[PDB]
Amino acid sequence: KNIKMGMIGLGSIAQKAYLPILTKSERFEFVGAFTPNKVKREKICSDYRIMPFDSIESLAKKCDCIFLHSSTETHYEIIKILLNLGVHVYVDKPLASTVSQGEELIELSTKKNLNLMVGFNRRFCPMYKEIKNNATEIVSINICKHGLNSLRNVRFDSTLIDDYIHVIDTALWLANEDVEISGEDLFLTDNKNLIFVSHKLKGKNFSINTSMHRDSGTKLEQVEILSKGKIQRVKNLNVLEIEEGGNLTLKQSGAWVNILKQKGFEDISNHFIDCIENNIKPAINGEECIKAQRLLEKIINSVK
Amino acid sequence: KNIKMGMIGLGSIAQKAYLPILTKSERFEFVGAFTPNKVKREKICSDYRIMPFDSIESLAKKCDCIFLHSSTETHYEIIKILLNLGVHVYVDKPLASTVSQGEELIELSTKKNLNLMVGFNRRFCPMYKEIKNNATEIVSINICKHGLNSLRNVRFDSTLIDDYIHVIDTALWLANEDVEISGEDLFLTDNKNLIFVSHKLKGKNFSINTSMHRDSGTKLEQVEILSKGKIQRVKNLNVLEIEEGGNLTLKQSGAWVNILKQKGFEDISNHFIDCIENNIKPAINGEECIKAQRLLEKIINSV
Amino acid sequence: KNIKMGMIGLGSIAQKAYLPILTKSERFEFVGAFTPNKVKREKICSDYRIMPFDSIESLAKKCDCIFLHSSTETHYEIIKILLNLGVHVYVDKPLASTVSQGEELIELSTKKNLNLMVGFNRRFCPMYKEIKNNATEIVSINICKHGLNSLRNVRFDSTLIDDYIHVIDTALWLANEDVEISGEDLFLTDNKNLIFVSHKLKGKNFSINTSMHRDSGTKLEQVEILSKGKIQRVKNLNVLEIEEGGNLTLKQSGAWVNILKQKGFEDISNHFIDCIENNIKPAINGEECIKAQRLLEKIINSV
Amino acid sequence: KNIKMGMIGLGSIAQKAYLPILTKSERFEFVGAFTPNKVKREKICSDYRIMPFDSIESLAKKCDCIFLHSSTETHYEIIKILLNLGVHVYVDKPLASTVSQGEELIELSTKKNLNLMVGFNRRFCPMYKEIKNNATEIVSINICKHGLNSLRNVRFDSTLIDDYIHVIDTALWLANEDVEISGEDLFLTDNKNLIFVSHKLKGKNFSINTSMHRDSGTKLEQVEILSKGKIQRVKNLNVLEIEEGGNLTLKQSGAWVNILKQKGFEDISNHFIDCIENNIKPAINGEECIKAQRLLEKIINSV
Ligand SMILES: [Cl-]
Ligand SMILES: [Cl-]
Ligand SMILES: [Cl-]
Ligand SMILES: [Cl-]
Ligand SMILES: [Cl-]
Ligand SMILES: [Cl-]
Ligand SMILES: [Cl-]
Ligand SMILES: [Cl-]
Ligand SMILES: [Cl-]
Ligand SMILES: [Cl-]
Ligand SMILES: [Cl-]
Ligand SMILES: [Cl-]
Ligand SMILES: [Cl-]
Repeated sequence: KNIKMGMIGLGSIAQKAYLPILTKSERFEFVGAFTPNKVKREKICSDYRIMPFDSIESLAKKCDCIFLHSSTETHYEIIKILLNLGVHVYVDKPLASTVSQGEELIELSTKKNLNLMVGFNRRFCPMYKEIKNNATEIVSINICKHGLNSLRNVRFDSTLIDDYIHVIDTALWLANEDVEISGEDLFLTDNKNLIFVSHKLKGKNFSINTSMHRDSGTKLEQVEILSKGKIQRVKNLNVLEIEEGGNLTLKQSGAWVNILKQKGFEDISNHFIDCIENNIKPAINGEECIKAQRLLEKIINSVK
Repeated sequence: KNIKMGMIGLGSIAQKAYLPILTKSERFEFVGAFTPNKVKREKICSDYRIMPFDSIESLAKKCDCIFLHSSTETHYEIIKILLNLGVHVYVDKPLASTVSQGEELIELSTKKNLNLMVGFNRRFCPMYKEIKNNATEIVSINICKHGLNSLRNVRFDSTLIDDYIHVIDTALWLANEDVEISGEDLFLTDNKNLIFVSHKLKGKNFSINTSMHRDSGTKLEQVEILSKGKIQRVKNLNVLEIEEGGNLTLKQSGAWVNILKQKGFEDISNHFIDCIENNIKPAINGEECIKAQRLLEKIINSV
Repeated sequence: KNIKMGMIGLGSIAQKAYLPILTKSERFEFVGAFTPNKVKREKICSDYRIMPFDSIESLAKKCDCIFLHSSTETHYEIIKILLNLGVHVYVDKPLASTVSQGEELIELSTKKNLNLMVGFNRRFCPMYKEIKNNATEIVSINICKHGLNSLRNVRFDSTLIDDYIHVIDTALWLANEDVEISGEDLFLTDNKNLIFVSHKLKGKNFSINTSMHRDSGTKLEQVEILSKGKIQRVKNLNVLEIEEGGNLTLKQSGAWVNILKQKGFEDISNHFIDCIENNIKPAINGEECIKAQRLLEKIINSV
Repeated sequence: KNIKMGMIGLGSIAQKAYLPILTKSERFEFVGAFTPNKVKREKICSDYRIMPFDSIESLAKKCDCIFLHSSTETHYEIIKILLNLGVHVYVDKPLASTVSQGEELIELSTKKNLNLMVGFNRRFCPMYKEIKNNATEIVSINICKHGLNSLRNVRFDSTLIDDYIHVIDTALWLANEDVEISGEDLFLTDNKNLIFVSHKLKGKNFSINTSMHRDSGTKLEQVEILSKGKIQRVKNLNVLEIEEGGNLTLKQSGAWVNILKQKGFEDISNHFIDCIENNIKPAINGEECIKAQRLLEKIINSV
């Protein structure tokens, strides 16, 4: 086929969120894959009948684009190599360890006329798109993402950039207007691990209330939009509730809608490829790749 | 019995929230009732076999205490008459139209050694008390009270002290620590009617996010408490949800639990009577009667 | 007032399901009440400012109608006394200990030109009426009534005619067509206490599956109607669910709808009085009073 | 690897329910696939980097086992060919168009020492297994499978064998004791298409109520087990509800549990392979492959 794709990084995220969709290779040729651990590389590639490659460079030279699912700290150096070898790059969030590094990569991509897209899957979550499209005259939005036994020994800034970024990015995508921080809770363990974080993001027309508790009673995600005559909620990316006219209407995801379709991974990955096919840029480009991260760096830097 | 009770105001609130409880008069004598419309007064009194009285003063002279369910604007003048006649008073929120008037009434009640209690029923809502009792190491609380087609043709300030006051009072009762306003949204119609209001009330240990949308998709009230290892929610004062260990547990109010018991009206009314019997003040006394309203006046003054 | 009403039997059901309605005596004069236990009689009457009476007969002579809430075995001779004294009678289910005794009472009421009504409140449950009214082209109905720790040390037949009768009556009311019983499950303890009962009631156009588990994991009731393009459910008489077009829509009872209104007690009691006022027979009259009981007698006799 | 697997039939079921799991070929070599339409064959094989084969026979000769996802009417002829070529066979339900044919195929598999397994995935549904394993002293089971706009332009017997068979198979698996039909509803269109079917299956200890409405308000599947002190329900194979001690606990499938794991397809497919690896017959073999179909044939013949 026209488009040749490779994958770099065959870790748990690649295995559960990307491989299951991309290995049904309908709109591209799956040229090969690389991961540093040779044993794991050969086993995964064998399972899917994909050609294993011995390096980032050898794979990139045979591809038009790469799905990169490596650790955040390796993004900057790997993406610089890939862009210089002329391949489009899809990478999991965040783009790079710092926004400054991200800005450098963005400029390199535009110089090379290549798409550098960050995997904010929630922007492609079908039910999130539905409530966004159907909301008019919004008065408030609430977004939360809580975890069960999710309290670990990593500094809070890592957790913010790695996970809270999804909450902030979804907020900014829904706001579709400039916002300012008007409230913050940030609770840390004695050893500086994240317990709870919350913000109020104020826009001209409404505010967004974002919240993440790492030591909650369940793993939950919810977006709730309050608008004229209506409440819309999407729970765990896959149940849609609408309160209107004094009734609560509940819609489930279809019985045969796979979980990657539900969460937006299917559509975001296919969109990345489609944009290459049609010589256009995905909406997640440029400042869109780093605006949530920029806000988080400001929050992180305000911590005395 | 030892305690003689009378009721002033026999309108919708009295009929739905108080009379269904107080007319089964187990702990007091229901001496009589008054409301200005004579036909309505005699009809409601006849319905319940209660003696109708022709004035506030005539009724008060025969009672030890009065349940007052009149319009907010009439609270100040009526309560002054009642306290000066030596009767304890229970009144629906808010105490009076202004905090100043409330302060005056509180002072008068202290001078006369009488109980003046404001009807913040949510502090006696059984499920609210349950979640408050069982939460430890709280990180956040969210409280909302939304309405369907509930835009009112009155200035926003009236709607805040009449209705949002429940949200604010419940927040302060749950906080059990000082709080500061750290965020606000106040959206009004062109005629200055309330559409939406929200605040963040920040305490040292956690914050409370409050909200009220008057033009929502349903009538709903919810308190949600996020604490270490747990989420607790009470919906419409009568369904309790707990999320713990990755599962959700749902408890309904018992099949024969009456709605006034569910909402706290039964317990708050009984508590008022019990405090008279025991010669003590209810917890909703003094500054507790007006602390939520004080916060609302700061909001109103800022517009 | 034109209509004089009295109440006989002031037990737990009278206290929770009838007195809270009837003591707001809008459409009738509450003349008095009698119950065999004098101490209880006087306490309850004092609480509601009702006149206590010394006997069934002394009360009946001062009334046009009586709400009777006595034990099933006492219904027959009491009702005979009341109808012979010219009083309309509302009674809790079942009418009498046996269907042939009920048939006699019905004929006596006819001879005396009086109404004799049995308290099948579910026929007046607002949400049950709503789903009945909106269902067309029904293919199946499921009705269940389960209890938590509801095993009682009484013979199964008593539980069937005192509680399962509500399930059967609701089924027959929803069927509105002849049905034939089949597919019986009847599980009893060694001591012959009811554990579980179920039936399939087959009509020409659809069947109704009825069940009742007395040692379940919760107290619940549900009516579910499957029809063309639709599922309707009412849970615990107060939540209405509709599945149509691939969506579930849930409607709760209004925030101020009292539980007796929810369950049909309010409307059934008011219906009894209205029918007296307008000189007509209530919905539940004649064979409607005993049709469910007749089916249960056939069931009990087949064991 | 040791086990060589091929797939015959690359239609909608293969694509949604099998290929997504089997193409991650961890425990076998995916040797190739065949489907009659060459264009579709080459597209799907290209998508997954699998070798396309031009016939059933050429593929079978290179495999140890075959997953067969062809139309019911072709099962008998294809399965005879495969068993005679020495390949183990996994096929979607039902085994063949008739029980006579199925019995022949089973006997043929025994003669050739090969496994012939029918794809009753619900027996491997994790939540179904959980409730089955946790139920004791069952008093009743209800199973339904309803559809939205699911009326099919085929005779009812086809729909019973193709779809209601899941309901009946799950019932017999949960019963684990002999049952007798104690009730039946069967409603058809003028052209003899299935609208609604229901049965009561009576066992010594409890009954199972099965139903399927093809013109309902939503697509729904539910298994509910009533037992001593407990109600357990599994909805759409992926939400578990337990009612116990008067409260309802709800457990969702894990956020990263894929839908084929949820529905039992993953586990049934892996079990088929594991049994080949261990020289054992899988759970669903012999009479288990046709037990549900046998009951349906009796139902169909009784019409
Ligand atoms: Cl690796
Ligand atoms: Cl689907
Ligand atoms: Cl976008
Ligand atoms: Cl008045
Ligand atoms: Cl109760
Ligand atoms: Cl009530
Ligand atoms: Cl008594
Ligand atoms: Cl209401
Ligand atoms: Cl009727
Ligand atoms: Cl084909
Ligand atoms: Cl279980
Ligand atoms: Cl998971
Ligand atoms: Cl999936």
